[PDB]
Amino acid sequence: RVSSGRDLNCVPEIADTLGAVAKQGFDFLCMPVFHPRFKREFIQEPAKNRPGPQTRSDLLLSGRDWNTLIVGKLSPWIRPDSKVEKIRRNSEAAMLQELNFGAYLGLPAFLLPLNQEDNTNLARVLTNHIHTGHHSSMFWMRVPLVAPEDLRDDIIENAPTTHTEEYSGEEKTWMWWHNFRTLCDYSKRIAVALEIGADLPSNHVIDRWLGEPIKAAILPTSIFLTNKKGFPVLSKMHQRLIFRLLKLEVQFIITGTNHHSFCSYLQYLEYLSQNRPPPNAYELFAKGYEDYLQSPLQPLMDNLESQTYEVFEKDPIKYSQYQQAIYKCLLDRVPEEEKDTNVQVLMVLGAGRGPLVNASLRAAKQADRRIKLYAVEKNPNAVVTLENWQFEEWGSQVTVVSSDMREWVAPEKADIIVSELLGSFADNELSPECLDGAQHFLKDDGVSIPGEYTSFLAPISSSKLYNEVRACREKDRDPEAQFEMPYVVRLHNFHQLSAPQPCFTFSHPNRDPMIDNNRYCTLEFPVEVNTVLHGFAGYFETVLYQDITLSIRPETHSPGMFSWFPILFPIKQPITVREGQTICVRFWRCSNSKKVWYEWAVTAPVCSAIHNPTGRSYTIGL
Amino acid sequence: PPNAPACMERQLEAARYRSDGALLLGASSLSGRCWAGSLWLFKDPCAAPNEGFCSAGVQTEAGVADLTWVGERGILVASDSGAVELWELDENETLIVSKFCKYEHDDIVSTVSVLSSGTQAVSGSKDICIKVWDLAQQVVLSSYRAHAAQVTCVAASPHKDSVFLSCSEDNRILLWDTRCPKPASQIGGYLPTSLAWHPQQSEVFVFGDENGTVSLVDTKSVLSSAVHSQCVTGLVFSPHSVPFLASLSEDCSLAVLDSSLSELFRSQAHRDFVRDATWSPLNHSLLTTVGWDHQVVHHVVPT
Ligand SMILES: CSC[C@H]1O[C@@H](n2cnc3c(N)ncnc32)[C@H](O)[C@@H]1O
Ligand SMILES: Cc1cc2ncccc2nc1N
Ligand SMILES: [Cl-]
Ligand SMILES: [Cl-]
Repeated sequence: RVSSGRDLNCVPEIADTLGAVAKQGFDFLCMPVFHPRFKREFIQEPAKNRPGPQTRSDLLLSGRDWNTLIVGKLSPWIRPDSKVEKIRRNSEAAMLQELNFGAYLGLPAFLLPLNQEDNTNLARVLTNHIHTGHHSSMFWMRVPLVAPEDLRDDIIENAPTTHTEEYSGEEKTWMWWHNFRTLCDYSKRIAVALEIGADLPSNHVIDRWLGEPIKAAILPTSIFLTNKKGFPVLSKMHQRLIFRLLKLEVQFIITGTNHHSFCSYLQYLEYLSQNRPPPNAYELFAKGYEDYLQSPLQPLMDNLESQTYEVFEKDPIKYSQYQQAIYKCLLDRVPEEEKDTNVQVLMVLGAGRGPLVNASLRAAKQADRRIKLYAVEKNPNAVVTLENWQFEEWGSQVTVVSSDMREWVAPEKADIIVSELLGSFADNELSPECLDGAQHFLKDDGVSIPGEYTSFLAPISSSKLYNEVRACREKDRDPEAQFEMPYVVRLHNFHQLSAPQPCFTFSHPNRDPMIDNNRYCTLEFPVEVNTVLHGFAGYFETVLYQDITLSIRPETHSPGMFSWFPILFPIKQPITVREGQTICVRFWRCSNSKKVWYEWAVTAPVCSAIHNPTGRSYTIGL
Repeated sequence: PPNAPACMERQLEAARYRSDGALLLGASSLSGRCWAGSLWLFKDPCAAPNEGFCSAGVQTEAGVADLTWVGERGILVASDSGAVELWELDENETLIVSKFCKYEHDDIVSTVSVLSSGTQAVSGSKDICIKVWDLAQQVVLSSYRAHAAQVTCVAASPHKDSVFLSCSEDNRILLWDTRCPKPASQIGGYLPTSLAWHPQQSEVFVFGDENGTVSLVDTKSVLSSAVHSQCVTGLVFSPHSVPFLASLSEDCSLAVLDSSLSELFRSQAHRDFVRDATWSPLNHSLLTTVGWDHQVVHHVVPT
């Protein structure tokens, strides 16, 4: 169901308008709360002493109708950045008057225009209104993809329209929005109502609005084409933009008068909503968690809950890959002539509730080879589930071991060690330190599954996720601690500014006389767009055995691995990045005996502070 | 009566005289429960704004931003709904019947002006567009998106059907000529608000800005005066051989000016904004203003 509203600049009778708009089938109505031509003097007599009422009564609709069905519109004469001081001062008073009457009626949203470069005094008055009373209402900044000046008909003789491509110039309306929201200090109540023109701009201009808090999309009746039967429709390029906005779940506003001569327009958006690219298995399970920041799990430091193990286990494709890696490994180690004699010692290191234990047993059956299992598990709650499985089903074949793999003294050495100690950034659950301590009871020719894993980083733009991080300022800690820590998040409203590159790699077994798990990595990311850097997305790849692999990297993503969301490393100050410039990021993996942690810094195109120095805001517990 | 509303709306927007001297008053309710408008006729101008002593009256669906005569009987109207309405009088001129109401603009229609011929007219809207209309066929002949902001005022040439002016909040004053492939031409300061052609001279016009300044300009290639303290809402020349320029404003003051824009007459009679002015063709010395104070002030200009 598409959330849709009507935009009118003319309301003779407020009750009869809603009734017609309701029968047309819109959810809400954008309208003027004061009449749009009713200009108002505040300083100069005798116009300031005008007898009231100054607008309609609040009693004409119920309190419920104002809260849900009505959206306010700033009157078009209000120009707080006029060059004339009198129009500037009357606009200030009129804007506070209209915004305060919107707050009095309790409207859910209020539309303000961005239709010029200098909206500085407009921003100040809105910021004044935001810091006046504890009321919580949205402010939709109405701004177009292309300015009216840049889409005008080429009909002025002595002022022709430029036919040359201006790359930065064609994105000017984004700079109107960026300057306004920056002046208002990234208020969560200030969002975008993006207005679409009859001719769309280049893709880079549309891509400029990726990551931005778009709460509405205004579609004029004039942009709609006509088909053979006569109904209102849109071009293929316009339909492509609507499918992007439907994923952002924007409220589609319709503006202007009926040219196709009204539900014909709204019924077309419904037709596009049904006939879309279908909901895939990744997006289906990921519904709800879009750009929701969570703490990355720490299965070493913390004991994971029963439902957290249930979430890991609901993934039969990922364990059939583990089954395949063990199946191929057992054939390579044990030949056909040593089938009944050679029993292989498998050791599931971090066995949880025995999904790899079952995958190891199913692998031995299809391989037709004998095995001996060790379900090693630190979390003594999960050991209850293992020992109930071991008693009821597995029997003496599986030996459960309620122990830390780094502490455990093994009775015999392992032919294969299977494990699943990887997070969204590969090594962020400390698989390297865990297997390093478990390496002594692997045999000289022993295999690790996984044998190798690599983390990946990519720079991203999302002013939405920047605000989500900014809103995690907690009470009894550093006020910028939220920016110096990773978050597991289904990244949704964002812009990948460069292809991901590999950051840290680890191999198992680690056959080195001197083992160091600390790292330092310098990456350089070519950026071909104008944008703002807000953080770095993190993914990982892993080799289970030979060619059997797992990956959450978007371009080489494994099939049906739905629950596994990527990680986000934010930065404190968003960095401006021009088209052509290189984002140079630095990443350290650091440790002592007690804690492991990441530090990171941007060094180009401008220098950031080092984030999380000495793990002051974030540590991973050993 | 007959078939007309009892109470006239508070905010008087337009006031025009036809040849025989009947006064066309247009009005909007810009506040209160219902935001509608209305069209009125006063064969006795002194009776206005009293509703009971009027010749004709009718209710419109939305407010009236501007209107003008179409010869002697027709009334062209610029609506809030985004539509140009044409109303024609009946045989006895008792009723005011709607001829058509075409919804072509996407925003409020702010300004409207009939061309020299009388069969065609031009409108200007907050949707940025300017549309040339055919009043016989009731259709848009041409639709022009020249400006980059609200179209504030459009003024048809007195004697040339092709030529007309327009001004807008994009700070442009366009001289139009529909015979050219590119008809608009930018002439060339604070934003231009009002326009008026010189009635005798085809190549000369005047424009008022938002800062209360009226300026005299020739098409080829300048004199100006600080008349008002606030925006100049309208500029209307008199019917005299050497005409006088009436100038309206949001400072609630009228000012009649000479050829060189010097202050002859001043009137602070209106208590709200003065919206439109019109000279009587019967007596050229009189001047009728209307404003949002709901007054019809009949002035006596010393000439
Ligand atoms: C199947 S989820 C990963 C599992 O690895 C376990 N784990 C993590 N670190 C260690 C360790 N050092 N020794 C044993 N098990 C571990 C966790 O308790 C969890 O059940
Ligand atoms: C076993 C396991 C599964 C995970 N799934 C999602 C995110 C992190 C995970 N960490 C793990 N150790
Ligand atoms: Cl969190
Ligand atoms: Cl520490």
